[PDB]
Amino acid sequence: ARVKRGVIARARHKKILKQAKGYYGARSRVYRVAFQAVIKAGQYAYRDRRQRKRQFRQLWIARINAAARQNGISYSKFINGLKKASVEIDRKILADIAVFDKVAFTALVEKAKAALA
Amino acid sequence: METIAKHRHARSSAQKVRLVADLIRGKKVSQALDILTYTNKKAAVLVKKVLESAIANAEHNDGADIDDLKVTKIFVDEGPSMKRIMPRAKGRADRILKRTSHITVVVSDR
Amino acid sequence: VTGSGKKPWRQKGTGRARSGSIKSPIWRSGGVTFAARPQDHSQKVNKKMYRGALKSILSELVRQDRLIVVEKFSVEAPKTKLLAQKLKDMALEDVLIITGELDENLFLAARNLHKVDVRDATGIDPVSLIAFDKVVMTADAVKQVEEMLA
Amino acid sequence: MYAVFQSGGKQHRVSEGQTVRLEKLDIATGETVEFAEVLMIANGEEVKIGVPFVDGGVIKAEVVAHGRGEKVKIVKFRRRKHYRKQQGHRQWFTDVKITGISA
Amino acid sequence: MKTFTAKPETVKRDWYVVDATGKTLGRLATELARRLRGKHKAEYTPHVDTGDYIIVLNADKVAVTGNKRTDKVYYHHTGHIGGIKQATFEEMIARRPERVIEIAVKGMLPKGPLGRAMFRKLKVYAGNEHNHAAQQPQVLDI
Amino acid sequence: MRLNTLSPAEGSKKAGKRLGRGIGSGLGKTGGRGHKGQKSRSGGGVRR
Amino acid sequence: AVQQNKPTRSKRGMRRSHDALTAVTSLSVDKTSGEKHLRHHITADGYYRGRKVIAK
RNA sequence: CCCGGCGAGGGGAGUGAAAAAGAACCUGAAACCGUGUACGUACAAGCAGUGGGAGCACGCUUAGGCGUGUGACUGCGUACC
RNA sequence: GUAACGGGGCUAAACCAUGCACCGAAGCUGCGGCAGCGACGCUUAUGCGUUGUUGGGUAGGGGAGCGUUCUGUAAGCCUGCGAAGGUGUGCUGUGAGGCAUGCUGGAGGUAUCAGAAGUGCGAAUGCUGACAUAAGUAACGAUAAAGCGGGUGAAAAGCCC
Repeated sequence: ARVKRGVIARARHKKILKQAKGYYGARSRVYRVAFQAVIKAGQYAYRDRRQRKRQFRQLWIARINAAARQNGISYSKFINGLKKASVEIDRKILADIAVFDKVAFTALVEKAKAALA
Repeated sequence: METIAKHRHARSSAQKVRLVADLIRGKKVSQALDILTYTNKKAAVLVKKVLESAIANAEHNDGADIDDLKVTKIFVDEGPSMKRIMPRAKGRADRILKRTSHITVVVSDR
Repeated sequence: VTGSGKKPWRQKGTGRARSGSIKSPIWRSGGVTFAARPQDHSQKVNKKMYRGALKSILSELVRQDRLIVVEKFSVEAPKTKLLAQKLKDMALEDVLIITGELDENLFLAARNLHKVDVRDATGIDPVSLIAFDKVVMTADAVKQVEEMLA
Repeated sequence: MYAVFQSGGKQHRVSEGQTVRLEKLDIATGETVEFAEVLMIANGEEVKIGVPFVDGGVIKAEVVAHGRGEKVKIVKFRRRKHYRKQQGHRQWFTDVKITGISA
Repeated sequence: MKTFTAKPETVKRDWYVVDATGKTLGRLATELARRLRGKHKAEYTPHVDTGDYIIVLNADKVAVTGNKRTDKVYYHHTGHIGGIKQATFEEMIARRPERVIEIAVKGMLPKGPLGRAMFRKLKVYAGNEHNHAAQQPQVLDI
Repeated sequence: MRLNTLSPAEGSKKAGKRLGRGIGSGLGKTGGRGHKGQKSRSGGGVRR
Repeated sequence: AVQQNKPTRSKRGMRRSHDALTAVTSLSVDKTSGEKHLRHHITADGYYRGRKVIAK
């Protein structure tokens, strides 16, 4: 009962190497380095599912800041304003147009500054 | 339309053919044959007789004329290498590989 | 395997081969390691367990309606071609025929087909009874099988 | 036109013409989504509010796909200690298309 | 078909001339740096930056106004004996007024490559006299 | 035709497996056995 | 010195990029013969500015 | 029938079901060396990967940054045993 | 080579006194998906609803499945009306794996379900094969050297003369 071997594992190779295309050099054509690359890939990927959302959030706060200060007080008082004002959600994703033409929403910023009690 | 000339088991290595090959790369037949004869490397005579077969067999029975054809492909692959053991200082019994090339020229109208 | 008086390990203290005898299983041809083994792990079977499995399957062959028990399919002559026109007339083809009579005219007939087959009831076993589309037997075999099962 | 609303339990910024994916709904494909929990509309416009369930202001949408996702894999790993293990998950979703925004 | 996301197509620079006057070296310097990343107006995208093209034409001719000079004198390898040869803080003023202003905004930008992509948008020169302002940009006080 | 229809209860079957194989699976390091000494490295089938 | 890994095939292409030998351009005619030559140099078997050249 | 030196080696033409069967000829990975297209590389760098992406071909993206293949640029980030 | 804030920069943008804020983790939390199992309801051979702590994991214990070589139905059935083999992609499952399909391909293939094993390689300075690598880099065998016309020849400073 000889076994010839290397047909199931050959399919595991071709699956590793299929997922490892669009990668550089030996990663896209040799098993060993392909495997190495695949395990590092899916770990970074799974960091970045959550992590994109941390990184982006800075960019939402930094666009809102330049508007918010132009419409009165500065970002951290405005956010405490939104916390104090009733029937009103506090959030840091309220506007994408705090980037350019930042005179809009002045009335929401004055609602928070007044409400900052 | 298209014709292969090869020379297989030829006396070059591919490091030695590539110097000549990038000058004549996709470069039209007539201009490449002018550039080639002003290269006095051993590889450059080899590729000459092989370009001349490429152009000439096309003017019959697949086509006609020689001026209008272009060198669409120019390439080298590893032929079968002969291994020898070299006698050498201090009793060293090192490998020498006697490389050959398989040289392909392809011409077509293109 | 063609050496014991020769080690490929002969004062190792450099970067070298791990094998150290020329008959190793990790040699290209050397006699591999998990070899010369048995092809099943033990074989006996308890008598009550063997004889009681044959009772079980036998009840099921009646529960699947494979039995209708027909004695003597035999004719005047041992030719298959006569028996097979006999089996077509009884409307039971492709059947496991069990003889208890060892009649040469039946055993040497009904065999020229890939599913028409005749056997003797001797040295019964659980694997035989389950083969082929149905098992028809003769009443002579049913006596002679029942006493191996009881 | 740009807008913020509160749905499910997140707040989300969005434009007009936009196809977005959200947390699963009951609404089938080819039947209306409408959001009264819209927190403000802001497109060059001065506005008072941050208020939910506001009445006059709606974001109208539609379902464009209700599905289940293609198999993702998550790999859990620590070097040097011979630790490697793997799981899969899909998550169900709705895609909606924003064909709304009123103020 | 995706989530709302940012991209390099939505942000621009234009040209700004900073006529902010008589203003202290570092109090000039963090505001220019702030705008050379962009932050004073926005920052939206993770991969590129808001930015301005910045000419300084005013307030290029005052010292650090403190002690930073004497504990960070920017030594380099350049070949010596007995010691090491260095640039001095003192050299910088005598060979055009820019260099004091210049290593105040340089040092305010990130890493290697991004800090360089940002940096190449600043111009400063001799200051209050420099021809490299003929455009007449958007005027600005900070 | 009740042939190739055998199936018994759980725990009474090998189900085509041998162990000590893969470096992702968990069997890259030893399992069902220990480590170090003459107990589990080369052997153990010569200590009484 | 020795190395520390196997190098790249992108390197092999890079090191021979600035080495390969030059040529004159355009298929020549000559003032005194239908013979092609290397330009601004004696026609190898014919007339270029009177006389012929070469032996053996 | 073509090229060459008496040569080497290949094509065209014709054989055949097939020469993507041309003689090491079964179908044929992967190492192996080179061409051809698309897009890319000259303010430009590090486990070469992940997240974000101008742009270019093809998909009316339901143009609202998407599918597919690539990708100036860049946030983030230390191989496996 | 600053290099004892991580750096620019800050003679207040520091430090201290009173006090307030914000940003800041898969944490705490909401939306949506999902695993097994306690408690209670329906009430069961087979499960489901409410509710619930829960689901990072080596050493090491314990349980289950896959396919490869081969066996039984396979004695059947599918096959040049396009099989194995190669290759891209979609689908599917927790993973292995499985399944579909255009191109390729011109003879081979198959469950269910049980069962044997020379049973899957990426490591052993393991053994063997093809062949890559730094590199067109280094080496020019006592430096008994060479010249140049003709010729056998395709090709000649070095051969023959």
